[PDB]
Amino acid sequence: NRPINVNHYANKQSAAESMLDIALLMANASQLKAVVEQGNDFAFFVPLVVLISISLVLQIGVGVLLIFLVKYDLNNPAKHAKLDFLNNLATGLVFIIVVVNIFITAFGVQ
Amino acid sequence: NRPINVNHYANKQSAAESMLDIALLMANASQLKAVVEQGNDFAFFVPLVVLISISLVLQIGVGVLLIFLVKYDLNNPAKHAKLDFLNNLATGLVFIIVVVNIFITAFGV
Amino acid sequence: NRPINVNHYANKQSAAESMLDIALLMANASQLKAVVEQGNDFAFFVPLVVLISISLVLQIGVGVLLIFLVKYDLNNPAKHAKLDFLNNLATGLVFIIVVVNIFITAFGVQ
Amino acid sequence: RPINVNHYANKQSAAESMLDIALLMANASQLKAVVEQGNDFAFFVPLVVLISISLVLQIGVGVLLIFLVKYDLNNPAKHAKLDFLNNLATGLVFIIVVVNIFITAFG
Amino acid sequence: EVQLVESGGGLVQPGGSLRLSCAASGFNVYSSSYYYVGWVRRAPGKGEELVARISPSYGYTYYADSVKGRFTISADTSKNTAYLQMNSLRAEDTAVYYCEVYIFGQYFESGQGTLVTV
Amino acid sequence: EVQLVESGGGLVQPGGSLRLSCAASGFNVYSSSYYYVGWVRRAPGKGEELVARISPSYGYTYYADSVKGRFTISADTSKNTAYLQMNSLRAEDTAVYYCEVYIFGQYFESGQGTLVTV
Repeated sequence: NRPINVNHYANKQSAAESMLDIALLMANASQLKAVVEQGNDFAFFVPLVVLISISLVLQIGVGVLLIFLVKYDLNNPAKHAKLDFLNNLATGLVFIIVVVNIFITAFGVQ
Repeated sequence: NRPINVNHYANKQSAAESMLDIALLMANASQLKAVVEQGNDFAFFVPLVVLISISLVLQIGVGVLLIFLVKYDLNNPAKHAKLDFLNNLATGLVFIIVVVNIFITAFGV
Repeated sequence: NRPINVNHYANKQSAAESMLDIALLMANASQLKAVVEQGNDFAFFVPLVVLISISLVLQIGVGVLLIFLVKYDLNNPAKHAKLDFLNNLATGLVFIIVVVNIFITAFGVQ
Repeated sequence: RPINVNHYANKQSAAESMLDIALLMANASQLKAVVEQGNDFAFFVPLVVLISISLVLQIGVGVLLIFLVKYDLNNPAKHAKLDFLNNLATGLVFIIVVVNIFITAFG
Repeated sequence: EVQLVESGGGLVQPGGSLRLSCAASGFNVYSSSYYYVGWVRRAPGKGEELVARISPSYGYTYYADSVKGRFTISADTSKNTAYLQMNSLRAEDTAVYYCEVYIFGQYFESGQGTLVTV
Repeated sequence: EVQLVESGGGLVQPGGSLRLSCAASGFNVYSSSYYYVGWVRRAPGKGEELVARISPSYGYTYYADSVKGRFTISADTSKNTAYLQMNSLRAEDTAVYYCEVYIFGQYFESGQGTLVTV
């Protein structure tokens, strides 16, 4: 049967990943605001603010990587080394993001 | 020396989508707890609970789609018919999840 | 160097439309919440809530259209009829969204 | 029967400019509201800085979209410029989204 | 099927002039399509260089800085044929010139170019 | 059975030129297929080196820095054939060259390859 253009599939996935990254960045920005408004009186202010700030920096970085992953063409064999490195890095940063959000939850739900 | 295996590429992407989905699932469930602890004392309790619940149900559905997008091999030329359909559907549901998280963020402040 | 790939170009522009539409959805949803929280006592409550609701419905609709635009390959003459129809519709709805946001601004400035 | 792809990309850039204009209107209305609160608001300084950056980025993207309409996507000599300008607009539009996310969170 | 049929090679002296031409067949073309024809030259000890490119439906043209204002690309859409007029040739212009076509975002190039210059 | 038919090896003087060709058959191919053809070389006392790779529909190409600008790979899509043009062949280019085909995660390699002696 006639195949998918796998670059278009991979771009559409990278786009959905950028959309979920935006929705998470917007949740963690709301969390940051809700923590900073309580300030130094909160029991976990320092670690929670640090965790949320790390998570936002990582999310903005992953969004930039996803811009570059949509820029390059997965059909272009000269770009394979970049698209592969950038996608490995984006997946590793999304892993660190999910771990940090696990800790943001473990504090916030108290 | 060999090119990108686009099945491993699509799997890594679908896994990253699943991990961002899980992180948002936790963020939304933490908001849901914080809202349910305030309850009917808050003027937007009902709509904010509805929005968060819709987000959770949608993004659990997306996570199940991403599990199938990991199961089907993007190298197999016949499974493309299912893979394209489900990736379109996942993109649509992710967009609706964004829209609902926009409303959650607007109503939570 | 090689020519622009017009499917990549149209994808990137439809993505930038989706992003600006999302940023406007944030701005309109924030304005909607700020109006509904002031309630019926505001002098323009009814028309302003109506205008912002129309803007949101139209704008979610445009976002769905932009997600359908990216579905079709602008390299393929078999799909140019649908691509051009959907992009006409998206641009028309975006024009109506601008006119509504002009009236939203005109009432919000009061 | 194929489309004139320049009319297509021009009309896309028109819609993108129109959404950027509506967003610039909403951001200017919000900055007007913020400046009427003044220093009695807690997040006044960072919210004012966020909206200022958002407006500057939006004016930037609008000028890019002016050039993305003026240059013709069929003209092969402009492909280098239209490619650069379109990637740059994708960047600035991402920064605009991120800034408006924070403007929302501090709203 | 797509074929490029290329002609006009030569071996002229500096200051001479030549005319490459490149017919294409196997695809429909219209008063509006994202169609390009162009000429790329390759030479021992130098990189690939795009000499000229045109969109036949529109007549917009691109040229290299070493080529702009002395060569001239043109197209006859009635016979789907591109031409490169080369004038005031130089020893540095001694290269193998290949016809290129882009359509539908996919690429075709001439099977064997021609050497043009002595 | 998927088969790669390889030709064009030979003996040449340094600085000379050669053109390898690789016709692939036994599998369906489409545009937008995730398909590559390439060339890999092996020599005594050295590692296996990827020389060139092309996406034969889209025309994107990759080269090793050892041959980049000297070599050129091209595709002949309706004949499902690829060509590798070698120019300015160095003594260090003396190797056995194998055609590579890659289809959707399946790797195919030449039944014998062909020898280039500089």
